[PDB]
Amino acid sequence: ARGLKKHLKRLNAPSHWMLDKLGGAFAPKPSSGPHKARECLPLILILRNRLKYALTYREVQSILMQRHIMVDGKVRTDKTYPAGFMDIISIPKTGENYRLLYDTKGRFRLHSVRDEDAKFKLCKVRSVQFGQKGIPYLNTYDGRTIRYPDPLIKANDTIKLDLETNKIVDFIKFDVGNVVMVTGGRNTGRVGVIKNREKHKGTFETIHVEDAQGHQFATRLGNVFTIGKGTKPWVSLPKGKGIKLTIIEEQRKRDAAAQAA
Amino acid sequence: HVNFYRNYGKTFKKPRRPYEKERLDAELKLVGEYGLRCKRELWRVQYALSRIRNAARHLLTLDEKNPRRIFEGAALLRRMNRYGLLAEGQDKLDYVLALTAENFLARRLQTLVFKAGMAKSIHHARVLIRQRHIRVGRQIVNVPSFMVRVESEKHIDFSLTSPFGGGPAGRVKRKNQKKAS
RNA sequence: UACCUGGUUGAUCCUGCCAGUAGUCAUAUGCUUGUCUCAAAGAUUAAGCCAUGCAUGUGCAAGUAUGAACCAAUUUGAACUGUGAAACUGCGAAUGGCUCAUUAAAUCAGUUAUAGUUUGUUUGAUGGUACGUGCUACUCGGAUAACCGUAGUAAUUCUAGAGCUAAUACGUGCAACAAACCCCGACUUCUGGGAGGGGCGCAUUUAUUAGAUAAAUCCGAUGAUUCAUGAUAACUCGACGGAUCGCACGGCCUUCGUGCCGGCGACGCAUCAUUCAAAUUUCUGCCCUAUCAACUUUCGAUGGUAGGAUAGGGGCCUACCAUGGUGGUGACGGGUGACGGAGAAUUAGGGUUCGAUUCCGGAGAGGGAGCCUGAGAAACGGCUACCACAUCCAAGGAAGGCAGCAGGCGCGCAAAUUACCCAAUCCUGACACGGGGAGGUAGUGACAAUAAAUAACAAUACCGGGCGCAUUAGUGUCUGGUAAUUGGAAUGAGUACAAUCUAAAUCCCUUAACGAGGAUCCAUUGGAGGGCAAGUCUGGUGCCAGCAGCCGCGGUAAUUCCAGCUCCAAUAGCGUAUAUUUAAGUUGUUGCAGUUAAAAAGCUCGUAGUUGGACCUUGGGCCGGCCGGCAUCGCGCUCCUAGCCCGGCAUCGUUACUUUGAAGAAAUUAGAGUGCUCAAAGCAAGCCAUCGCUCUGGAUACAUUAGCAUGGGAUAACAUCAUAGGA
RNA sequence: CUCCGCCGGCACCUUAUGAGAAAUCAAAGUCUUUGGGUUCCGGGGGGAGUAUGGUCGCAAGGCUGAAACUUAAAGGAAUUGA
RNA sequence: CCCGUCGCUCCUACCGAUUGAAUGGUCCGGUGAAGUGUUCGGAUCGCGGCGACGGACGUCGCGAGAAGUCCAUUGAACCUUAUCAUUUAGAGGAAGCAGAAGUCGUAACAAGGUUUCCGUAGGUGAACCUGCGGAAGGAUCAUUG
RNA sequence: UCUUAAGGUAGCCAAAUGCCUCGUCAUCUAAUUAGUGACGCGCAUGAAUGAAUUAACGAGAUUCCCACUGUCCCUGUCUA
Ligand SMILES: [Mg+2]
Ligand SMILES: [Mg+2]
Ligand SMILES: [Mg+2]
Ligand SMILES: [Mg+2]
Ligand SMILES: [Mg+2]
Ligand SMILES: [Mg+2]
Ligand SMILES: [Mg+2]
Ligand SMILES: [Mg+2]
Ligand SMILES: [Mg+2]
Ligand SMILES: [Mg+2]
Ligand SMILES: [Mg+2]
Ligand SMILES: [Mg+2]
Ligand SMILES: [Mg+2]
Ligand SMILES: [Mg+2]
Ligand SMILES: [Mg+2]
Ligand SMILES: [Mg+2]
Ligand SMILES: [Mg+2]
Ligand SMILES: [Mg+2]
Ligand SMILES: [Mg+2]
Ligand SMILES: [Mg+2]
Ligand SMILES: [Mg+2]
Ligand SMILES: [Mg+2]
Ligand SMILES: [Mg+2]
Ligand SMILES: [Mg+2]
Ligand SMILES: [Mg+2]
Ligand SMILES: [Mg+2]
Ligand SMILES: [Mg+2]
Ligand SMILES: [Mg+2]
Ligand SMILES: [Mg+2]
Ligand SMILES: [Mg+2]
Ligand SMILES: [Mg+2]
Ligand SMILES: [Mg+2]
Ligand SMILES: [Mg+2]
Ligand SMILES: [Mg+2]
Ligand SMILES: [Mg+2]
Ligand SMILES: [Mg+2]
Ligand SMILES: [Mg+2]
Ligand SMILES: [Mg+2]
Ligand SMILES: [Mg+2]
Ligand SMILES: [Mg+2]
Repeated sequence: ARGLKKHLKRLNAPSHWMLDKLGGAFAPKPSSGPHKARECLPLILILRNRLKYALTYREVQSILMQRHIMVDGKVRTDKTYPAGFMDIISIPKTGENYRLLYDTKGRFRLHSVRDEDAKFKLCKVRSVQFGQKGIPYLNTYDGRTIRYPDPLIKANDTIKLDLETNKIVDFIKFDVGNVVMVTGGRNTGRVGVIKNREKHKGTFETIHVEDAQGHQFATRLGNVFTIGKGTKPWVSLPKGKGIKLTIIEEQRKRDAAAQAA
Repeated sequence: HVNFYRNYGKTFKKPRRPYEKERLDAELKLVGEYGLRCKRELWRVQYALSRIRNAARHLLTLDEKNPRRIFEGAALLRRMNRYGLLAEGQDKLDYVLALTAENFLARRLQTLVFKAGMAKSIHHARVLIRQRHIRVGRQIVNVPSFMVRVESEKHIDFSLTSPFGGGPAGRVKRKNQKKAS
């Protein structure tokens, strides 16, 4: 039409928001922000629909305008903020930290972390290039721009950032054999170790990953995300250690949980 | 305008050939012998049977070791076993095709009341259902097509408010009593 | 449920249609209607016309206050202290909503691309020189609304003038080094210089130069660039580089001087990136029509070059040149009662028909056309002009746009309230407070869909079939019923204390007392010849009235009409009309037929099209329990994957087909879990001692065609080692 | 000219084990156990090979070719009777 | 059983002089509102330089700035012709159908009383007749008698 | 049924051929004895006395429409 669309209808909402169908006509319409806004969750979905600390739009407004809800080292009072992958959401009054990760079935969990693994975050880089006066800088998929990059940190790689020094402390070089976890598509959620990476001139680079227990799959580059060097992750995985389990297997889990009680 | 989005569908289908002696008298056999309100209830039963048999037919079309086969084969079989609609040692996914509308009609709550006694008639069973006289665990049920599961079958019993099995006597009782007193 | 039935005949076997049969989230209508849940509703005809009212405005501690108010109230110094209505300023009004008129490779879907672009905002990072002869900043302008006052006009958020007073409105204007380097350049000593002093932020444009290799001291990206970026010479009458606003005070004297100072924010300028997007754009795909075979091109058609314009590519436009572009693989043209898609109905499979409509995209706001502001508009709840329509006029003038909500007229077979509300879902603003006919709630609502009442149970009876002997009886078991017979039980329809529900009521769910004698708390719709279920009943009519989908009935004994009894099918539903699906193997690719039932061209040639004979090693083995790897009579590999000399390595014919993988919007459908009491549904909810919390789920599938990617080479097309110009 | 055999012709006689509504057919078979390739062509009977348009022809006419409306049968094969 | 003409009633469509008519579009040309951009233009309004002059004056500093106007460009809207398409009128001519209890015949079905019929040509009130060639869907599957 | 040698065929028409006649109907016009197109029992149409059409052409005859005009309303004036 004749400008930006400022309403979002619940059915048009991303499928991983889980939100119901007769709940209304409209959805939170996540504001423009630092993350892709189709791969994100508004802090209203973080508060009302997952943690249930409120029960209405206006009560979530009270939550956020109290200045309690602090994201990534700094309080964000916007109620449609596109919080997404490894954004850390802290609450001083509850002294309670959360970190937003994919779970194996393609959705977002809020995994609790203690303070030491909440002092910092971890994100991949979009691309590193020069700027004014020849000073190099790199761009992350969180949008952050970092100047004077370590001369070895390259594109597609991963970098840890503290919230006080607010710069790089270490980086994982995206390469063969380091644990990744896909962040988009049908394979999203599953962690695994890269086992192969083939490139075709002029198209998306394909990443073949193997899970911790035998299964193998493939993914496009924009979706994969190294976590740690080697098999060991540098982040606390959720209750499913990044293994997507077949529906038969997950039926057996619930059957066994039934027959164990 | 939301609430347009709440789905809804049809539950039976009127038969193809309207006037057949064979089908007409077979359906009267069933309706009278289960004491039903009309033949709409019967036609819902053939509709549910048609649904489950279509699913089972498509499942049997495939071959074993196919994860789609195993999953909703097992789902359909556990649904049947929860409704007790198959017997023990009979889970084969073909005995689902074998079953017929008598099986569903036999699980309706009227029938279960009749077979547990407590009715003295199947039409008396239906009415007792609709005058709030019967609960299942604790909740009084008034839908004679309640389709009881076997895990609820054992303790289908009167309400705590019906005059027969619960508390105070009914309004006819209390009129007769107060005019006697 | 992958189905048939009546009608050509004296009868038979057919081709064959006619009629029957069933559905429609498919409309109208007719009859009828007690309860619960759910919920389409002026699309088809008129994208016809509109009275009235509303639908977009906005206020924080943080841009502007003794202009006029309210609350504090003054030691009568200063505040305007605190609440602020009006107004300036800023932002939004480019979303929402409504409709489907125009539009048939166009929009649209899947899939690309922007290295060919703009993007308020978010988020993150970022920013010297304003002149001083680069030797540390150098000065503060009135006027304007609101108010007060004088007015025209019949008049409208029509309008002139006087007096006041602000800025984060407007307009000026202080600048943080060594100058790093760049070019001039006195003289010294001779210079390869010392150089004394004179010229240089960031954006804009132009131009130069760099932005590095290959085996016997080179340093970013791409699949791909003169890319990112740097240096230079300049260039602009430079947009910019903060004269802004909040609280909390609180270490310490240099002149003990609000004193040296200092943090946390709000707003704002510009650059880059991000994001919200947009705009273009690649490939493939759309209904009927040949009584639409040529269309385009002087005047843009197709391309080239140069430019202009755009944010940007581009005949988008201009000048010149070339003579091209599309088509029997259907162009151009015409129809469409044609917005596209997700999808809907029906479906054994395949299909057929539909899709105005709540989700996405596009297009319009009576019909065209043109623009302001703004980041965003060719906006219409913005303007300008014309045309059609129409309102007020005090007769000069003025205001217009319901295909927004509701409502009125008309058109029609056809479609409800001029209601309530911001509480939910979200949007919006300067913003925790305002606003929101978006959206929700309620009234009409047999559109469609769900559960589902209208009695039940007992002995009595003329009775009615065995069963206890079953003769010879007689009464006997489930009770079968004509029983308004007799009888006490059960209840919700309804009424209703109350509570609950609700933004407030209302409904539902609970439930004080009331609420059944069978006449009522009364079920209808259609039919009773065949199909097709149910009268060789009775009365009336007499080829009439009429019925009848078709075959047929009615000419005084009507199974067919009009009536009553009885009955039947469905049952709170059913009939009727049209359209459409099935039937229909009567559109047939699966899957029809052409001797005679409709249909082989009179016959041959013939281009496209369709279809195309056979032939090419995985031939035999090991090996371990459908396949890895092996060897045999395996063109080589240097390089990443590369053995405890060595598996499994690049480039040097295409496709189809096929396997697997990725990406694939939800809603719809299939389908997992889940006792809304069931069910349609919904996405919840379930268990703790159901005492200050646990466990959570919110699966999964499908998605043909086009595109990308991996394994195979059977099958099928194309191209082609005989000139050897071969290896 | 007699005999025997090959092909390629034009046909014929007998039989279903086939096909067909049958009449009949050794090709009208190898068809619901439905798929060698290809062209033309039919969708109940009329209106009608008509009107209109096009096109060819000296003309007669040829090729291409509807609709409205109407109708419940028209038609094929065989049986008996008259 | 049955074919056609003629007579009558009704329905549907056809041809048809009428420079037929109406509605809606499209193209060329004429005229051209309005906006945007552009040229001149300069109503007033800003240090109110200087005369060292008595709130005034001229030399005034340049910058703003409206009406108007010029030229382009987009271009509504009207007008004339052409033409397309959809409906509609038409004296007369002539088809098809349906109806009825009509008139004239006897064409066809048997060897239908002249075997039928196909193509073509001519004629006749009507069916039809005849000429030339063809077919059997014939009344002959047959001349070694 | 009389009669002829034969009984006006194909066509065509109030035609330059139709007396009745200003034929009847439609069209054109405000109004039409005119024009065209049809109707034909045609005083007295008609087939090489050639019949019916017929594009082009015509100092041929007739009707209408547009432009144009002192032909006219209605005259005035100028020049040789
Ligand atoms: Mg919109
Ligand atoms: Mg079928
Ligand atoms: Mg017949
Ligand atoms: Mg008969
Ligand atoms: Mg039918
Ligand atoms: Mg429409
Ligand atoms: Mg309108
Ligand atoms: Mg160019
Ligand atoms: Mg349309
Ligand atoms: Mg839409
Ligand atoms: Mg618009
Ligand atoms: Mg507009
Ligand atoms: Mg409006
Ligand atoms: Mg309205
Ligand atoms: Mg009745
Ligand atoms: Mg009747
Ligand atoms: Mg009757
Ligand atoms: Mg019957
Ligand atoms: Mg009827
Ligand atoms: Mg009948
Ligand atoms: Mg057929
Ligand atoms: Mg034939
Ligand atoms: Mg032939
Ligand atoms: Mg060929
Ligand atoms: Mg036909
Ligand atoms: Mg016959
Ligand atoms: Mg005869
Ligand atoms: Mg004869
Ligand atoms: Mg004969
Ligand atoms: Mg003759
Ligand atoms: Mg003769
Ligand atoms: Mg014969
Ligand atoms: Mg004559
Ligand atoms: Mg005459
Ligand atoms: Mg005249
Ligand atoms: Mg004449
Ligand atoms: Mg004569
Ligand atoms: Mg004569
Ligand atoms: Mg002669
Ligand atoms: Mg003569």
